This record gives sequence, C-alpha cells and structure tokens, in this order.
Amino acid sequence: MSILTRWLLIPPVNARLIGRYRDYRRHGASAFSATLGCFWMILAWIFIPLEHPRWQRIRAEHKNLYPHINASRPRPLDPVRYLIQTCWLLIGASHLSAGARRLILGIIVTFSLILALICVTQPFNPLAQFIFLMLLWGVALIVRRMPGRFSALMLIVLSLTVSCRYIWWRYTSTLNWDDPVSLVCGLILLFAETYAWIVLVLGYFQVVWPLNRQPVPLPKDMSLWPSVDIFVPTYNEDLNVVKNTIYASLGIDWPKDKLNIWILDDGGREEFRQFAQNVGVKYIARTTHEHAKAGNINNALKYAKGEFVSIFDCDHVPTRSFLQMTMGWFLKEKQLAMMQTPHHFFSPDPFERNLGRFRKTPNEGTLFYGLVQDGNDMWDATFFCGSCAVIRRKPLDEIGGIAVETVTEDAHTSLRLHRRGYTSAYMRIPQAAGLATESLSAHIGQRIRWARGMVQIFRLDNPLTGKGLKFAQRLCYVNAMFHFLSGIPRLIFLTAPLAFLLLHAYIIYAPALMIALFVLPHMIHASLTNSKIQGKYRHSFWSEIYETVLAWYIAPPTLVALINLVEEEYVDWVISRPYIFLVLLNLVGVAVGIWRYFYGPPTEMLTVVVSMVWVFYNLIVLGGAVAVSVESKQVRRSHRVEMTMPAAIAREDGHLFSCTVQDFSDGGLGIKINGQAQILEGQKVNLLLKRGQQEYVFPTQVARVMGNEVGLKLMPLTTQQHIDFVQCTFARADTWALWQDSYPEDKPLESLLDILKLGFRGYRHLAEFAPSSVKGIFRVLTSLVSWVVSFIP
Amino acid sequence: SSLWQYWRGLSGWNFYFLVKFGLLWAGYLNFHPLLNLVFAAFLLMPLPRYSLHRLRHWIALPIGFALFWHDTWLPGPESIMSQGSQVAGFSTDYLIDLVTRFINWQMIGAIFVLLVAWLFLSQWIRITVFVVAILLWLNVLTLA
Amino acid sequence: PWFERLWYALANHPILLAVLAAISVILLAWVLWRLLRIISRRRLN
Amino acid sequence: PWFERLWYALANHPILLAVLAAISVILLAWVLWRLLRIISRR
Ligand SMILES: Nc1nc2c(ncn2[C@@H]2O[C@@H]3COP(=O)(O)O[C@H]4[C@@H](O)[C@H](n5cnc6c(=O)[nH]c(N)nc65)O[C@@H]4COP(=O)(O)O[C@H]3[C@H]2O)c(=O)[nH]1
Ligand SMILES: Nc1nc2c(ncn2[C@@H]2O[C@@H]3COP(=O)(O)O[C@H]4[C@@H](O)[C@H](n5cnc6c(=O)[nH]c(N)nc65)O[C@@H]4COP(=O)(O)O[C@H]3[C@H]2O)c(=O)[nH]1
Repeated sequence: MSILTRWLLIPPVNARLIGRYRDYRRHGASAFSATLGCFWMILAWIFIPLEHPRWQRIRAEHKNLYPHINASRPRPLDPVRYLIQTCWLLIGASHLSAGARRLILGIIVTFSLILALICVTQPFNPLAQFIFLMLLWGVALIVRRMPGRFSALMLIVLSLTVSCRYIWWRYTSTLNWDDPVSLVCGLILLFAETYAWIVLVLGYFQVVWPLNRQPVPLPKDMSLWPSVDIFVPTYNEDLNVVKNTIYASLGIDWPKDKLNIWILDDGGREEFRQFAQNVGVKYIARTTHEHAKAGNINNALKYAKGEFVSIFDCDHVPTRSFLQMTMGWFLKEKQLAMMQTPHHFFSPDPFERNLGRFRKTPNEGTLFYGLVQDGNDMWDATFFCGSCAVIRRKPLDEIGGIAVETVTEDAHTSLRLHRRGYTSAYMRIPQAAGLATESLSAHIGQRIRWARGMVQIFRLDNPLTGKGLKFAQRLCYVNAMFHFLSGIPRLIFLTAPLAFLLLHAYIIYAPALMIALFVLPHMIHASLTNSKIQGKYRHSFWSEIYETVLAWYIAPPTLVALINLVEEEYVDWVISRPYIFLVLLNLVGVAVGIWRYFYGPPTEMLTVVVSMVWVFYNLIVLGGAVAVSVESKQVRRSHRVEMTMPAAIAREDGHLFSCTVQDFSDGGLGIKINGQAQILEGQKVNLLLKRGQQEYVFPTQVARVMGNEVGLKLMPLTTQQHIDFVQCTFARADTWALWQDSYPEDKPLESLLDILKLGFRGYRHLAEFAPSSVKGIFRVLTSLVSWVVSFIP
Repeated sequence: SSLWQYWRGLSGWNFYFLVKFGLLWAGYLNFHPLLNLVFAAFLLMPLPRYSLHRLRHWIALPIGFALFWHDTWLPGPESIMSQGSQVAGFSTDYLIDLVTRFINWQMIGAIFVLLVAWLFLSQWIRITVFVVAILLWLNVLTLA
Repeated sequence: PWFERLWYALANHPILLAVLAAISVILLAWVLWRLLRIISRRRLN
Repeated sequence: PWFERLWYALANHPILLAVLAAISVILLAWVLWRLLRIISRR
C-alpha cells in the first residue's frame, strides 16, 4: 500500500512521516500521537509562518532556555500549553536645655501617637482602604531600599501601625455575636492572632537595635592577662568527636601558663582518660552522676582554680582567636560575668540535609545567634546558651554554681547572674563550629528539652514578677519563653478554615474583600520588615515550616510544664504522623469546599475561595514539613566543609605539584589538580598546607581519582600533627565568619517558589511509600495532577 | 532583514494609553479609536536603525500630545489664541481661582497610582499586547 | 460623637491619612533612633 | 429555675454575660470530664 502513499504524498513528506512513525514506535509512543503531531505541524506551517528566521533563532536556544518542552514526547493538549506559555511570555516582561528638650520630645511624641491612633481607628470604604494600602505599601517598599537602622525603625513603626489597625478591626467588627458555634471558635482564632501579634511586637522590641558589640583590645603586657579554664563535659560521645575540640583547645593563642584544658567524663570511660594523659590535658570522672552536665561542671569547678571558666560542648571546636576576641571586655567591665559566642554548625542540619539546600538557605539557628542575641545585648539579657561562653568564677561561686533545677541550666544560671546585678555581653564573630543534629528526631528532642526548660523557668523563677531586674530584661526573657508556646496558635491556624468548610461557622463575619484588605497588609508589612531586619539570617516564609514541624511535639510538653549514618533513604513515619493527619483533614476540607462552591449558596462564593486558599497554604506548609521527614543517604563518617585553599602535593619520587583544597573533613581532604599531574588511587602523598606563612606537611593516601578531582585519606597522625591539621582546617578564624557572610539575602518571591517546590517534592516523596496503603492512591493522584498542572503553567 | 527584531514594544507609551483609557472610562474624553489605533501602529512600526527609532519617538511625542489634546473636551486652539491677551490682562486672583478649580486632587492621585502600577507591571507584566488588544476591541465595538 | 465627627472628617481621604501616617512614622522613628543611640552609647561604656 | 434566669440574663446582656457563660460552660465541662475519667479509672 506504499505506492498509494507515494502517489498521494510527495516522497519527502512521506519519508518524514514514516521516519517519525518508526521513531515513535521504537520509543513506545502511540501512532495516533504521531498522526496528531504531524497534523499540528502541517496545520501550523500553513497557518503560522515557521519559516521566519526570527523564530528559528529563538528555537535554536529554545531547548537550553526552556528545557521543559520535549519535541519527542507528545502529550494531549500541547497547543493549549504552547498558547498559554506564549500568553505568559507576551504578558510577562523580558545640645539644648533639659526642660525645653523634654517638652519638645513630649509634643512630638503625643502628636505622632495621635496621628497613629487616627490612622488605626479610621473606618473606611473598600476603595479608600485599598488606596491606603497601596500608599503605605509603597512607602514601605521605598524605605526598604535604604540601608541603615533608621529605615529599620521606620519599617517597625509602620508595621506596628498596620498590625494595630488589623487587631482593632478584628476586635471591633469581625466578632459575630449571633451563634454559639460561630462564637467560641471565632474567639479562639482571635486569641491566637492576638498572641501572634504580641509575639511580633515583643520580637520587634527585642531586635529593635542590635548593639554590634566589638572586641576590646587586650593589654599589651602578657602578665595582666587572666587565667582561663576550659571545660569539655562528655557523657556518651565517641572520642572521635571530642578529639578535634581538644586539639583546637591545645592550639588556642593564649599563654599556656594561663590556660588549663579539662575533660569531664560522666561515663568513666578509660579511652578518654588515656587520651587526656597522652595529650596532656586534665581529666575528671566523678563517682556520683547527679544533676547531669550542670553537676559535672560544678564538680569540675570544685577542683579548677582559674579566674575564668569557658564551657565548650564536645562537638564545638574553638578558633585560636577565641580568647583574644573575648577576654577584652572582662578586663574593661568589672561587673561583667558572662560572655556569649555564636553557635555555628558545619554539619548539615536535618532541614539542610534532607531538603537539599545546605549552603543556599541560612541555618535554622543563625537568626538567633546572628540577630536575637545581639538585640538582647542592648537590654542586658544575653543568656547562656550552653557552649561557646565564658563565666567569671567569682560571680559564679556566689550563685552556688550552675543552676541544677531546670533542664536548661545555662539560661537559669544567666538569669540568676542578671538578678544579682551582673551584666552580660555578646560577640558576633563565629569562633566555634559544631555538629548539627543527625536526624529530624534529634532536632525535635532537643527543641523539646529547650522548651521544657524555658517553661520551667517561666513557672519557677517568673522573670515578670521576681526581684531586682530591669524591665527590658523581663520582656526579653518572657519573649524567649513565649517563643516555645506557639504550637497551639499554629495548630489553630492550620485547622481554622476546616471549621467553616466542614461545619458552617463564620469565624470572621466580614466580606472576603474586607478580610483581604485588612489581613493582607499585616502579613505583607511583617514580611517586608523581617526581610529587612533579619536579612542574611532567615529567608521569608521559612519560620512557619520550623514552627509547624515543632508545634505538635512542643505544645504537649510545654503545656504540661506550665501546669507542673543513613544507610538507606527512608521516611520517618512516627515523626511524620501529625503532618499526614493534618494533610488528610485539610484535603477532606478542600473536597467539601469544592462541593460547596457549587452546591452551596451562591453568595458564599468569595468566602469559599478564601477558605480554599487558606487550605492551600496550609497544605504547602505541611508538605514542606513532610519533605523534612525523609532522611537522605549519609555514608560519610566525617562531615566535609567546603573551603578553598591553595596547597601542594608531594610524591615519593620528589615531585611537587600545586593543588586547590576544596573540602576537608576529620579524616580526609578533597583537592582539584589542573590536568591531573601525577597521582594514582593507592599512592601515598604528602599534603602541604599553609597557615599564614608557615607550611605544614601531612601524610595522605589517595582514595579516588576522577580527573581533576582527587580524594585523599589522612594517615595516622601524631598529636602535634593533629594539632597542626586542626589549626589549618577546622580552627581557622576565617571559615565560619565568611560562611555566614556568604549566605544569600532574602528574596520573598524566590523563597515562595522554593517552598512550593519543596512541598511538591515532599508530596512526590510520599507518592512512593505509604504507612496506610489507602493513602497511596490519593497521594499518587495528587502528584499526577500536580505535575500535569506544572507542565501546563 | 531575516529577523526584523524591531518590535520592541510601546515602552513608555503604555502609560500614555492607560491614562487615555482611564480618562475615557471617567467620561471626560471624546475618544477617537481610529486615531489611537493609527498612533499605536505608528509607535509599533519596526525600524531597522536605532537612530530612526529615536527620531520616530521624537516626532511622535508632539503628535501624541496634540492627539491627547484633541481627544479631550478642552477648548480648541482658536479660543486660546483669541483669549490669551485677556487672560494676561486679567487679575491674579481670578487666574488663581481658575487654576484651583481646574486641578482635581483625586485625578492626580489616580494618575500617580496608575503610574506606579504601570511601573510595577512593566517590571513584571509587559503592557503592549494588552494596549493593542484593548484598542482593537474599542475599534471593533465602535465600528460595529 | 466626637470620634464620629473625626471619622466623618476623613471618611473618604486615603491620601491625607497616608500622609499623616508617614509623618507619624518618621517622627516616632526619629525619637526612637535618638533614644536608642543614647542607650547604646551608655551600654558600651 | 436556674436555667430560666440564666436565659433571661443572657437575653439582657449579650456581650459580657455571653463570654461569662461560655467560660463557665468550658470550666464545668472540664471538671465533669475529669470527674468522669477518675470514676471510670476506679
Ligand atoms: N567513592 C567516593 N566518591 C566520592 C566521594 N565524594 C565524592 N565522590 C564522587 O564525587 C561525586 C560528587 O559528589 P559531591 O561533589 O560530594 O556531591 C555529592 C554530595 O553532595 C551528595 N552525596 C552523595 N552521597 C552522600 C553521602 O553519603 N553523604 C552526603 N553528606 N552527601 C552525599 O550527592 C552529591 C553527588 O554524589 P554522587 O552522585 O555519589 O557523585 C559523587 C561521587 O561520584 C567519596 O568520599 N567517595
Ligand atoms: N574531603 C574528602 N574526603 C574524601 C574524598 N574521597 C575520599 N575521602 C576520604 O577518604 C575516605 C574513604 O573514602 P572512600 O574510600 O572513597 O570510601 C567512601 C565511599 O565509598 C563512600 N562515600 C562517602 N561519601 C560519598 C559520596 O559523596 N558519594 C559516593 N558515591 N560514595 C561516598 O563512603 C566511604 C567512606 O567515605 P568517608 O566516610 O567520607 O571517608 C572518606 C574520606 O575521609 C573526597 O573527595 N573528599
């Protein structure tokens, strides 16, 4: 029958069709798909001039710029996608006297507050409110592009005016006093939002003015420098994690006559005793194990004799500049009794490891140790955070040592020191790096312990109502304690629209337009103000993910306390149960809402849309939370730190070649050689590292050669070689500061896109494994529709 | 040429057309869909050299100004030329009162917010396609 | 009714209220900036 | 007739007395739930 085709169709087109059909048959594509593709091709080339060289040049780089379209994979409704993408592109764009000064301040402040009260309590019609919204939002946007602290204050005040307006409107004209069911839940949501507003106001106060304390130079004479004792308390950590801490301590740039390093062991392990004997540091193994780490430190204080005590965790390695950058203030302020240093984690956190964003997004704790403690510094409320700190022993002996009551002993002892009149200080430069939690369960547990301790301090010591303590200190401490009571409001927020969608209950009795015109400015201004203030500390919309991960596990213990090596990828079902339950509830709500959009009253058309967008936001948040709960592969014994240093390699025949170190770990290095000079996968190599102008040699064995990249494994080193290696790789006083300074800034829209992709990735992750089999089908359907829509944006 | 990559768009004239559309919606305009469409086609006419593009913009600026004046309900140039001497000879108080009555702050605010929205859109959503579509729709409605 | 009178005065004036709010924001920011500078200088000494 | 006078009071004042009634109902429900749990555990 090929003769008929040859006669009817010109042979070039016939050959093209036959070849395309054969290619799609070999790839499994349907013959009907090939026929439809050819029909579209011919109808286009006759109804669309594809001969234009402009479109040919666009097609030349179309694959690189738009790799989401495949010419060899036809799909139903392809021309609709082409038209939609084309429409998106065409749419898209390609001094004075005291009394007079006080009176002037009084009049200015009262006038400004009267104007703010008028702005807050002015009823509007929707158009007037919208104009007000656009104007104030534009003012915020303009002030955003203005570096400094005055702009931060302006944004704080503007946000406070907007939030006070929102709360005033909610408390005046949203509570519907008609129903007994549309009242209790509405007031519950109102109380949740009032708590959130209070937390926001106290946080704005806390970081209103970071102090930016600077190190004070030490005296030139080395005989005036004070004696420092370093404590390293260990209970069950392996020696491989404390060795680097001890080696970095032995290399601290402090006079060895005035530096004693102690290893505290609550396990009575003989390996630690022998290690202490070999390296020359002290050792204490108490017979009675009471009060845990606080008791260990107290027993150590019973023997140590030094002016200052510096507490280090097992995994935290100090830089050599730590004592020189810290001790200056203790000799300047006689009242000082505590100094704090940031906590940095070179190990990838569970979020960073699982979600694949390690060096892109900032760490969870760099907002606290980067901005919050600096804010607490101004009000003299910088509390002990466990490690990377120095305490003067004379004040610490008066208070009876480290507090032993709560599980968070550091905050308690800092609170006692502040209540006895002593001050505290904070230094911003990261001078010690530790290991992050190895799993989501560990993060949940440590946060639970911290929250339990903070609630215990709130119930027992009660910073609000105690003894001599400044009001700013009270506010800072109560804000830190309230931060851990946010689980219940988060649960309310995640389960609020399900009320109306499931059981008709008007939580907010206002038209959807007015809700959009009042709630939205609050959120927009809060996001902008935080993005300016906590700029290189936390990306936008990420705090909700952490909050929702913690909420279900922090709310029960906090409430009770108020009353009284990944071999294979897997999903932590036990940890992820609450997220899956909330996803099921929200999606059954969205099914009911889809029903109500048609079979419900027509007047409730925008309200259902508002509830549905709320449910969609909830689902994105919970999907990100689930995405956290899948553990990525981890077979590296030691974690690697990406640092670029020039180096050199020495062979046994005496040839030296230059190389660039790209990453280092406890027992290896990774280097890059321009051309793969001379190295094989078992040869011994001497590695030359420079610390300033001094060069150090370390024996290595080659483990992997993959072209330019070479992996090296460290040979058994002596103690001095260990110290030198730590001083050349880990305890460098430039790695952590530049690490924190290299964090990208906060882009709210890009952050939203990343979080949406993360939620989609989490849904796809759960589309593979399923605890309750039934959920499998639903998850697969959701992922299917979601990627179909993504292909049709 | 092979590409004719000279359809750069209306660029700043999108705000001009948006102002005209808003004034027409307000009801203060004697709109001329044909003249607006011809002016838009003149603005979108592809030109090879950039110098010719700049010259075309410079020539179209007074043409657009005159078209905007014509499409309004303000009096024609004859009255202005006949009453310029009288306006010059009038007292300052009457001129100030006329200026105050001529300026509407609501109109100024609407124009400013429209300009800000146009800036935001031209940063994210191009406007030439929308302006052309609206002009074509108006022309079709008027002719039919 | 004085609050009613004040509201009716600015019932449909969003531009004026935006100007007043910006003025209040700038002035309160200045006062807070002065106070926080004073407290910061006293804090670092 | 405590229910009659309670309803009359709620009709008189629907703002403060409504909140007070809701708080009292919540407290009574919590107390009754605790008592029932204790009795069942015995
Ligand atoms: N035999 C051997 N080969 C090594 C080693 N380190 C790197 N490679 C090789 O180099 C590739 C690039 O890995 P990367 O740059 O570390 O970037 C890695 C890393 O970010 C991540 N990754 C893979 N496995 C692990 C793991 O066990 N732990 C961690 N933390 N990340 C891992 O995935 C990326 C891609 O890794 P691959 O697809 O496996 O591809 C790896 C692998 O072929 C090593 O210690 N031993
Ligand atoms: N900084 C750095 N160190 C390197 C590199 N290559 C090797 N090492 C060091 O050499 C040790 C032995 O690695 P291996 O023999 O390849 O044997 C490796 C390899 O089979 C596997 N592995 C670890 N990470 C990766 C990875 O990213 N990708 C793959 N494909 N395998 C990995 O786990 C084994 C244990 O590795 P580790 O526990 O990391 O212990 C590593 C590490 O200390 C490198 O490119 N950079």
